[PDB]
Amino acid sequence: TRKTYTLTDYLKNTYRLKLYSLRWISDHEYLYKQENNILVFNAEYGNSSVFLENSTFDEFGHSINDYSISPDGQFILLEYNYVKQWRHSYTASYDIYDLNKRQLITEERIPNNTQWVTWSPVGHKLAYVWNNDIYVKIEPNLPSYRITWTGKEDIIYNGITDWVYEEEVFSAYSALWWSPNGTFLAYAQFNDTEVPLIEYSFYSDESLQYPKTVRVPYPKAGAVNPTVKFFVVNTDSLSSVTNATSIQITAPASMLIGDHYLCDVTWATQERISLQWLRRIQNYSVMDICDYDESSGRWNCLVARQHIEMSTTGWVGRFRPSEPHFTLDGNSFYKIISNEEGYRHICYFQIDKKDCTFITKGTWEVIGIEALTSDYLYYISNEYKGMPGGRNLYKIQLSDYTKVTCLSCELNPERCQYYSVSFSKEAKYYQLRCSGPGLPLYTLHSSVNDKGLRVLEDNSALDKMLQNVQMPSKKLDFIILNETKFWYQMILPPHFDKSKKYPLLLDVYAGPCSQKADTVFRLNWATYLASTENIIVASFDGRGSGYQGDKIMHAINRRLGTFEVEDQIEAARQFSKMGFVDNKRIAIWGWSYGGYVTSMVLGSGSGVFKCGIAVAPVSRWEYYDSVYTERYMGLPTPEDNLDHYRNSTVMSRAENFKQVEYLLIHGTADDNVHFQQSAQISKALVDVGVDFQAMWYTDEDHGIASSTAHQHIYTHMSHFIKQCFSLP
Amino acid sequence: TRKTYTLTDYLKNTYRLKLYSLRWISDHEYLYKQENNILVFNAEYGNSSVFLENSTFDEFGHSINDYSISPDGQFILLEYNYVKQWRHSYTASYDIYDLNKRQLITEERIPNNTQWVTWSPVGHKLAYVWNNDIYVKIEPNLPSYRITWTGKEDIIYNGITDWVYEEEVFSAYSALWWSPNGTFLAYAQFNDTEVPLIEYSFYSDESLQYPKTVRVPYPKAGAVNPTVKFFVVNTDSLSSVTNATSIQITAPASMLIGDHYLCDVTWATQERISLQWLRRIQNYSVMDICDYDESSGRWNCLVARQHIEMSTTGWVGRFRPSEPHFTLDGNSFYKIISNEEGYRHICYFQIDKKDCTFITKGTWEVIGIEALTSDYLYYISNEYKGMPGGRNLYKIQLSDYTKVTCLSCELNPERCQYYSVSFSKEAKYYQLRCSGPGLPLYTLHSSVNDKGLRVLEDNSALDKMLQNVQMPSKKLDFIILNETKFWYQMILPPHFDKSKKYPLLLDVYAGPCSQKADTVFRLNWATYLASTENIIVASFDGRGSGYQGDKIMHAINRRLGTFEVEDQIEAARQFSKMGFVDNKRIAIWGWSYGGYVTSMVLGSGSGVFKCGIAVAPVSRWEYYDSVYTERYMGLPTPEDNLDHYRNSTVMSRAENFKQVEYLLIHGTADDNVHFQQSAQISKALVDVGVDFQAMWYTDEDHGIASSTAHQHIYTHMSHFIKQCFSLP
Ligand SMILES: *[C@](O)(c1nnc(C(C)(C)C)o1)[C@@H]1C[C@H](F)CN1C(=O)CNC(C)(C)CO
Ligand SMILES: *[C@](O)(c1nnc(C(C)(C)C)o1)[C@@H]1C[C@H](F)CN1C(=O)CNC(C)(C)CO
Repeated sequence: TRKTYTLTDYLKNTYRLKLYSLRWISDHEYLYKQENNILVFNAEYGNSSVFLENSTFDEFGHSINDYSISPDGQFILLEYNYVKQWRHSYTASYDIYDLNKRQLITEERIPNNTQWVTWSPVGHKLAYVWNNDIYVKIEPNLPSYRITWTGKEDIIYNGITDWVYEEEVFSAYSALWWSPNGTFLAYAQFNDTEVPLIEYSFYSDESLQYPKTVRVPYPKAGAVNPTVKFFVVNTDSLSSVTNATSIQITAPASMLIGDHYLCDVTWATQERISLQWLRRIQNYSVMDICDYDESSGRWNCLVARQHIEMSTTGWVGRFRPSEPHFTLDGNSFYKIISNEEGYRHICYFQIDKKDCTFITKGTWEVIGIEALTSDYLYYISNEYKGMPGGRNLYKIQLSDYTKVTCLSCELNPERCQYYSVSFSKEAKYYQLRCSGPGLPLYTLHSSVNDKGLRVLEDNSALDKMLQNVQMPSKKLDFIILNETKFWYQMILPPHFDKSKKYPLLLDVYAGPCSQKADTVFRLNWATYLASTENIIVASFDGRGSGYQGDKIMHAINRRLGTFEVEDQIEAARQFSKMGFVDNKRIAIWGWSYGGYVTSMVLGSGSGVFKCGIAVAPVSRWEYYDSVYTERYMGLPTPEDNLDHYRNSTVMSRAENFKQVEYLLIHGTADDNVHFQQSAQISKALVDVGVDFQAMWYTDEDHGIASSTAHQHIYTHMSHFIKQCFSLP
Repeated sequence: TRKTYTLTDYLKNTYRLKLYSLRWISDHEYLYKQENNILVFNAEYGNSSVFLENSTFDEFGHSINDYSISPDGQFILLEYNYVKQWRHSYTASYDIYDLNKRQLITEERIPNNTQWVTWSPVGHKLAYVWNNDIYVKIEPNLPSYRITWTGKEDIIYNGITDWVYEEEVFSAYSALWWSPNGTFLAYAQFNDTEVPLIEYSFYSDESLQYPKTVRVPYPKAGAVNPTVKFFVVNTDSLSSVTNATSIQITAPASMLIGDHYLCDVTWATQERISLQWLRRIQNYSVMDICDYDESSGRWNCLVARQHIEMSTTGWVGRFRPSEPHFTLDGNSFYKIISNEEGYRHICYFQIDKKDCTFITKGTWEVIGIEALTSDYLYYISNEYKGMPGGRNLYKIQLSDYTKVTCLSCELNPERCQYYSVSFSKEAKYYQLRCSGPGLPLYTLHSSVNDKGLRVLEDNSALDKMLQNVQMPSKKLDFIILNETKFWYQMILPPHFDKSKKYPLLLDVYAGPCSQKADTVFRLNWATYLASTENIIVASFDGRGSGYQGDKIMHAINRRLGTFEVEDQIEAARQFSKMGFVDNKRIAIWGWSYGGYVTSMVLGSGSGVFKCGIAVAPVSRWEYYDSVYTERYMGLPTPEDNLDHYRNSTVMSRAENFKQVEYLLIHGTADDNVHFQQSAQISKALVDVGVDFQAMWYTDEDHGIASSTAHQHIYTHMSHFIKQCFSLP
């Protein structure tokens, strides 16, 4: 009777989920765009004003990609001519509009092709990288002090990371951290010189007579890693006549003995900074706290203020040693680390005392520290109801670690179980982002007493619509293995009738510290598979997953492609027997790492899976980047972990692919997971004689995100599924 | 009740077709392998002795790829460590074995990596190329004299051709030529300095961590072509003076005005040589005839011995100007050219007279000249029975051109309609090679009387096995269009019932001067398709095809992607009318040029075809080599033929693929028809949202000939056809 959620309704967005993005400018005011017109809001009463009429640059001349208003607000950065690079980088052109004299500054502007630009944390100082060199501008109109002169495309990187640091280390192109008030501009420096390059044809338009060869400095497992350096410079003291002096802050002694990385930078006080260094063998990292010696002009870091973070069960941190959170005075910070039972809780640190006193504990973890006042530390965790897939805001009274208060748990247990937050300047007010299991709910709150000012968004619209369409249902339950529970979720169809046999598709990622089984609400391909194709889509976080302790997450240390593969199978099998699933119709697909698990599984021999799609998979580990791979796999050497590197390969299981219908997809311009990886699978599948399906995607990346290529890649996949499950 | 000719039978070569490849080493003795051991047959009697016992090179310690015995029968060149490259090029290791002292020359040895070798056509001189440089050896066991010191990788080629000459002109790697008695050594030299480079990647073996990039000098339509220079060195005068000297021969100035190519190099006497020059605009070529001047020491080419050959309807020659065959005294030659009617025939030339005289004429074409003795000239043509898809040896008397005898026609008329021959050194003997339409037959004959000596291979053994298998039949008739008849051929299933409707797969090539319709017996994929899946398989030689006159071949000059396409469709429409063709099941599939027409045909919007397959097709002409693309397309400039270039891509007919089922397949290391070509097709379909089937082939070339891939590509295609025709 009622329509179902169709693939068309997905690739098109017939049903758009409402958000509420606001940016706190003061400790009680945030900006919010509404109808291209940016308004300013008073978090208390909720009144607002037209900060910037949507018509202001009604004849700017260019399409304005994005805007950043200077800390004090006396200016508003203007981004255009945007051109995406990797996951976080891009080059764009800017323009600064003096929000006072209503003038689009013109004397001395930011060069075209600017790699990254940033205001100071206070006032209106700008900082930007162009041609790999850092430039500073005290005034929007005044020329700019070229801080560095080593910039040289693909070799030296000042203030911007390289391929590897941007992806696997700083999840950002940027690499320069202003100081609190904007006196010191710190910045990292990367020298890719002896780093091997990955090279791939790019075919551009249809007119490019000869395909171009994209060549990026990218280190693969065991390769030659990029070098790094940290410098700091006083922005207040820069001669227009002379060249800045950036004072280097060398890495420690245990860190310089071998290949290393700069894993995290954080300012403590207007004169103190803390640096965390990670060893190429990522089970050891050291945080330095450098103070500024007014006299010497240099920066000193008293080893008696040095701290160590290591691991005997695996690597350090979740994906990287967590960042610290200093007190106002800077004599102590709070930092998330794993206790002696393998969980990650919050630890209290005296900058010059060797031991840290955890303020939380239990068989749950801390997702992240979100706010630190003098009486409270607010954080997000999955403590509530013992479900690792739900997150909630809490606050612990710094003066009495037993007076914890969950500010979100009971807000609406039915609709909400997964929270995210935003705190204004001095954590005066805060917005709670409820993203599931029910439709998203955005609400603003105040710290003084945790009173719920008002509701900013409730997707009522969406809601009203979705009641005319048979949406699927979700079940988050679990299974006990070895007395340990591993969670899973199933997207069930409408009218799901347990007296029947529904084919099932296992949705897998199964990477390290991943979590595919949670409480969030989603409008995705599966919503369609479940709703229109009556296909149960599962997902399972088994040995390997995170947010549940090291015993599980580290379970795969050095053994990638083992237990997490075997555990996917297990759940399947177990599912395979629940009466409502048709064990002659069980598929499994994956993207990225999932594609890798999807592949390793289809090549397992389990005869549990009929078919399977692997998108942008990883064939073997020696083909991936160093930082990620080695973190979990170690070094590709006989003296280290070559056998498992060699054992972990998809290729060596090619012949087992004979008992499964398989589909391979990759985007020829993938800079993350090289086409080279699938390209290597298929050749192996051809030499053993297994027939299978394949499809490449010209010039698409690890995202196959271009619109047309997106609608096409799903349209192709569904067809592959329906054919496998024999659906009309 | 007998089994059919199955797909496996095709891939596994179960029904082996025999043959008899021999190499004349004299006027009465030829060499043949006969169970691993070169024998020496005597044509006059057939008796025979072991020339090279198979168990000779047993303790060699390498797998020999081929042997080359020196003209005098005094040595033998063992070739090993074979390493292919392009169509014909390849690199190897060599070793000479002194047949007489039955020993293996160990001093002054041929360099590993020799790109080319060649015995002098008399005695035992050796000239090999190694590192783009020529080297001569008067004695197998003495040092080499270097002939050229300009050799340089990917820049200057001496004695070997670059990519475009190796494929589109000479059809061979070797770019040197020995004089009749091997006193001189002529050789072309190529300079691809400013020739762009095609850059594709080669993933290698699974152990290659980083993908290699193949970069090769390749001139695409319109781009910068490689220039050429010709020289001749006297090999006998190397032992007396110092360094060697090479006398250069420069192309006539009618060529020097612009870009030009060297298309032919034919020695006429001991001191007379002909060269043929074609202009980048291949519709006008010239032939210089050059003598060796003993008093100047240089090569003199009298302009009065200059011959022009041009076409006003198209280009010159089938693919390139045909070659001459001089009479002993090198004062006159015979050469196939296009008469006044437009048919290719043997004209008679007096080196210093500009008008030649045809010695054959009519509405058929002489295929090639096979031998020229003092009394007769021998040629192959498709005259017999006015069947163009035919081939027969003919004899013409030089004293009386009215006295023509067809030496093969009536030998066995039902079994043999496609001949090919191999004359002895002076033409005293010859071997005819029946290639169909019955099973291939090889006989031997005496020239003096044209009486058949004996039978070499009659494939009786294969004929027995086949009695016990459902083989498909072949019909070769024609249809009529605009008064002109266009020949076709169908492969028909066993027990073909013209009262039934059979599904039809159109096999196509359509390239200019292509002949897909003929009387040749073959055991290929179609065999299986007709013998196992009861699918009628046809091919059509329409406008553009050759061997029927320039009025049919030159029909598409400057207009590729039109007539030959519009026609292939009509033929489908002609076939369906016949009444045993399932209009609902008609598919087309090509490869290379064919692949291009297949693709054009499905976007045609002709609603004629259901599904189709295009292996390694050309998508647009500007992505293809200049020598070939420009020969039928002109130059992609607006002053020339740009309009039709842009007006004949597959990419623009993307929206029309919606009405059919596509399947694009391409090797990723296709140096000939780059991957670039399908990657632009897919991207063009994906952009209009057209679903299709793809399948790439890691490191396969334009021949996807890898044993496993060969078996893979055909198995995968088989399935596509099956479902396309839901047989199953
Ligand atoms: C792959 O797993 C990948 N790419 N993006 C993603 C998610 C997390 C699904 C968005 O997964 C790819 C292949 C390896 F498995 C690791 N990897 C990465 O992209 C690594 N990148 C992050 C997101 C883990 C951190 O840079
Ligand atoms: C394509 O036609 C091709 N390559 N090999 C072959 C056959 C003869 C089927 C084995 O077809 C390809 C694309 C263009 F049509 C031209 N071309 C060539 O390889 C070059 N054409 C020749 C064969 C006339 C010269 O090498």
